[PDB]
Amino acid sequence: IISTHLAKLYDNLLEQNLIRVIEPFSRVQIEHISSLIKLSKADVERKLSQMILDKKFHGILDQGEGVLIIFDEPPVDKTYEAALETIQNMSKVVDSLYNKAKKLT
Amino acid sequence: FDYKEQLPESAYMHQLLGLNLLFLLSQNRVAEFHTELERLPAKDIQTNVYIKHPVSLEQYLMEGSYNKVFLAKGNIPAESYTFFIDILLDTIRDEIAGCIEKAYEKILTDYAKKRGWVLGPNNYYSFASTTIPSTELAKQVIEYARQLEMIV
Amino acid sequence: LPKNPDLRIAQLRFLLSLPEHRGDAAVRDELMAAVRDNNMAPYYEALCKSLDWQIDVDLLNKMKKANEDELKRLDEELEDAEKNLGESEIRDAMMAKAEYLCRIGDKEGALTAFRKTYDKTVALGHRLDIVFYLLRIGLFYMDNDLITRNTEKAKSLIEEGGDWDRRNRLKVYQGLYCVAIRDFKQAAELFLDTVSTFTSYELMDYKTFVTYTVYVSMIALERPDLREKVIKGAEILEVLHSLPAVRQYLFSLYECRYSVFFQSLAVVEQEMKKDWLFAPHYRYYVREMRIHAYSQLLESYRSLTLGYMAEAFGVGVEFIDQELSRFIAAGRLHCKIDKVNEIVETNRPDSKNWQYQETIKKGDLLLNRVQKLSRVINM
Amino acid sequence: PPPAPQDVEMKEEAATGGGSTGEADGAAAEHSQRELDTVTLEDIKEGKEPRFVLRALRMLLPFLEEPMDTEARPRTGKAASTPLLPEVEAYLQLLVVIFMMNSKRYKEAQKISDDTQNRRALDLVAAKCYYYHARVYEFLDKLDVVRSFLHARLRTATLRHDADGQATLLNLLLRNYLHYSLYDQAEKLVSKSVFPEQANNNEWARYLYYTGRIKAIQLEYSEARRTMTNALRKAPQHTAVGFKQTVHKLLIVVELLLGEIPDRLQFRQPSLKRSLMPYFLLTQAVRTGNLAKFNQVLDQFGEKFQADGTYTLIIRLRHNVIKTGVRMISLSYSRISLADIAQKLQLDSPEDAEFIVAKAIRDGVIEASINHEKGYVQSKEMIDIYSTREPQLAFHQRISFCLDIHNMSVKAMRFPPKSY
Amino acid sequence: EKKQPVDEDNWDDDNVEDDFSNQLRAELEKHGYKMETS
Amino acid sequence: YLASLIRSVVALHNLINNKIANRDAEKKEGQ
Repeated sequence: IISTHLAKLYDNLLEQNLIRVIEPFSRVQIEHISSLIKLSKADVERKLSQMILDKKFHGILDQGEGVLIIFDEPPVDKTYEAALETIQNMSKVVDSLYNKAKKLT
Repeated sequence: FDYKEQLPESAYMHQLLGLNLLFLLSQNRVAEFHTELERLPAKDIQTNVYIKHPVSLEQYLMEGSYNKVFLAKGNIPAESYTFFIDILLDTIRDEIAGCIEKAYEKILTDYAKKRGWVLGPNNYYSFASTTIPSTELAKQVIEYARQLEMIV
Repeated sequence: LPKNPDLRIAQLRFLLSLPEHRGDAAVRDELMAAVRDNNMAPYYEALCKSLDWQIDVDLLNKMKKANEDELKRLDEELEDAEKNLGESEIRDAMMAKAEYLCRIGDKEGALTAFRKTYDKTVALGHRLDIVFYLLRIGLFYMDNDLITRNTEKAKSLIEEGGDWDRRNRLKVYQGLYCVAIRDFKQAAELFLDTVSTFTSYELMDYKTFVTYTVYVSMIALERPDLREKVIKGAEILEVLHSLPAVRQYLFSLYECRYSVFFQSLAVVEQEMKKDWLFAPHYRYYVREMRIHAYSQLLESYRSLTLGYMAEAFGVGVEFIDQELSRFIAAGRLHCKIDKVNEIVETNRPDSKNWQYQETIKKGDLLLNRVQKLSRVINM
Repeated sequence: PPPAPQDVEMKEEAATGGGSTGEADGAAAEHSQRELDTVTLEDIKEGKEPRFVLRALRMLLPFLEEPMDTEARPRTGKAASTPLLPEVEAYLQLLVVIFMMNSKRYKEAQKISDDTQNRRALDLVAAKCYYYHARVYEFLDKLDVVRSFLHARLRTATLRHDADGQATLLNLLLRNYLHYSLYDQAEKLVSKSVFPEQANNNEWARYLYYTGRIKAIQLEYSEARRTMTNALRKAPQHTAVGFKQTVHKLLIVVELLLGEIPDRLQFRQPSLKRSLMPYFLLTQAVRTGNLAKFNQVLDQFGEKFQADGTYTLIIRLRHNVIKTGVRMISLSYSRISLADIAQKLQLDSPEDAEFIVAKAIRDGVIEASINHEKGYVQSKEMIDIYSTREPQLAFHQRISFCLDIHNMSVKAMRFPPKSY
Repeated sequence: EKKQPVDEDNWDDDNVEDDFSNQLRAELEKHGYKMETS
Repeated sequence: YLASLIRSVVALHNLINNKIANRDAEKKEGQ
């Protein structure tokens, strides 16, 4: 569990890792701000795992980057509601098809 | 085309037919070229060497006839088409124009001099080769059409 | 419920095709089973298939007389139950005889032998048990029709009533069947009940079941649900503790150990081919996991040098190049390779604009449906 | 016992005819279609019928010409159009067909003199009598007398009412020669009409099939694919046994020629494999590019394609395979090494690969923009496809059409008859 | 239409098999051998 | 793009609704 704490400390340092990646647009694989190998298992290596899901919201480039992107327009309810409405409407259309087939024959 | 059940088959029929076929490719009526091909399914098959040369040429044309230009010529020097092959040969394809040469590739004089050079269009191949408001007018009409439907 | 058939025998029979050279390993136990439960038809089938056994069938025929004795006992007990005033005693006697037959062989045990018992069903639980017996025997011989019919019988009405253990057994049976088929989402979901699996006769033991559960989940399940279910499954954790290699394989992907992950993929592919009821799909499994690993690794990076992949994976570089090319061509991996520069990029997001793509996709189908309806109704 | 099935089945025809007559003066196209369907599925069901059709109202062969000779209009036309159904279904194939066509000619003479309730029932049953003409034809041989009469009747079709079966019959004449008659479709191009009513809805798909065929003959895949697919869309009926297998064969061979690689997971219908597996073999060979295997399968399955009127198409694809393969390579990468692609496609050498790429620049796979230098093959696909300006038209006009197709609405509110 | 003579367990998987039907010669294990040989 | 997306949605919905108010209700032969 101490190890988990150690990664937790790195997890706590993740905030400091947030510091390194909040002021600039990153673009520095030089981890001089912290104290770790420039390629310490893929740089800090937290960016990789962090980039998955619980992320700094960056893209990384593998040529030197870590550029934060900031997805400012994910929640556009247009798409979700339109898709759901189309699904239910096609269900209704199938129902009407059955009704018309039965009524005609 | 005439039924002509009595029509006695002659070796000329096959020879002459290929001449059209060879010419048809010459006049870049490729659609017509296949049209004739499908008219003689029993001829082409595997026999009828007379008409076998053009089809090989056509295949080479859809494939790289440019390299195979002289391969088919050497495949059979003559098939009673001594002149027939001549028209095709002198009608060298030049679709390769969509590329770069002339001190940019340098290979593919008289060709480099024809109509000044190559066939004439463009320039020296080494040196050869957004707006909403314009969209505004076109879109405006489209939008009204949708409204026009909602009239009645 | 009981070890009516021998899934071990079935596994040996299947595996006795390519590596049938080690007679000690498989043929000896098969003979033991043949001399056990009076399994006449199975060993006769195995005989006619490959081996003769010569003299070592007369003694089998001798126990056939023993089976005949049991068969004769049937008559006796039959009449004893038939003359007996009490009802359902004939039913129990003939059910026992049919059980002895089914261990003896498929056809005799199957069919009326059980169906007739299923005709007279005083007890709902008893007939549900007979249905389960039919399902098990059908699975042993890979009788898809029988499997479907038994499943329909169980889930249609036999399911009605309070029988929880029956529900668990039925869920496990459906899961195993779906595993035999190349559909994995259903199997992964159905193996949720890994907490309460008893020690079912069908499965060799708990370990094999958990191994199948982890395998199916690691394909069907998704990363969040992956960490939630398999990674935190207490009993799952104990089981994988029992089996080290599987544990390392599972954790390798989640913790992003890739070279060892590929070694695990190789060994598990070998085992997958070796086994029965799963082997026919090994190629699909391996290719799917390769696709998954590539997709996971590439997701983080918007750009990537193939040298990095080579380092992360095995040293070689041609393998990753050709595999990426193939999968890109197949339409997976949602990337775009490049040469000379030796870089790989990402592509459009699903929710960014592919929202519009999906909307148009669904709209096309809706439009076709409405058009056909209009044509039909418009006389 | 045999009479009872007949005694129950051959009497409802009288009720149907009574309804047809009653509505004749009402007028047609709203009741006729049901009677035509009943006629069809009676024909599939098919003695004493010639005697029972005796002059139903007053005020084999001798049975054929007895009624009108006896005490004697749309009903008369229908009776004259359905005395040949017995032999038709029985398909005696004897001269009795030569006894049947005169009834058709007499019916043709009868109907021509009529004229429009006739144009709404007799005109359409003219379609099935033409079907029988063609059947009676192919039984012996093709003939253009039907073609001449059809061409003459085109002008009448240009009158108040129009059926489109005539185009189908003209295509039948074309296909009779098949690969031999290619000027016929050249005519059909200009002679093409609208016939948008599509009232039959089966003639439309039928003609679309052969339109796709002729287009494919000239290798115009870009539109041949869509027309063939749309035709296949309009085929709700079973039409399985040897009916749609030809359409599928044509569509899949055309697609393979174009460059797309299909997979049997698409169709894999139970009643197709036995007849369509040769295409599976050839497509499997193509996807890889094993020329030796390709010629092996070709010479093994010499027939079928020869008998399916598609041998030439596969023979020409035998060299388009290279383009088919190169499509994928061009799609995958974004900056290709010419030598490497040459190795991948087992090409001769770098200049050959460069020439092949140039030949492939034409139209189709995303531009290559070969630089003729170290860049080799660029194949820089267009980017910015994000519902943004770059797909301004791309992701606007698509929706514009998808919504302008809402004319289904105006059709719907223009349909209600609301009788009385 | 008529007038036309001519004429998972086994489905939902043709694509997978055909895609690599040629391959599987290495079973990912000969692949491992070749890989380590590097 | 957003305006045209909602336009397509409303067009489809209007189509279905008007069809139902159509034949479903208009196709009453009533013997």
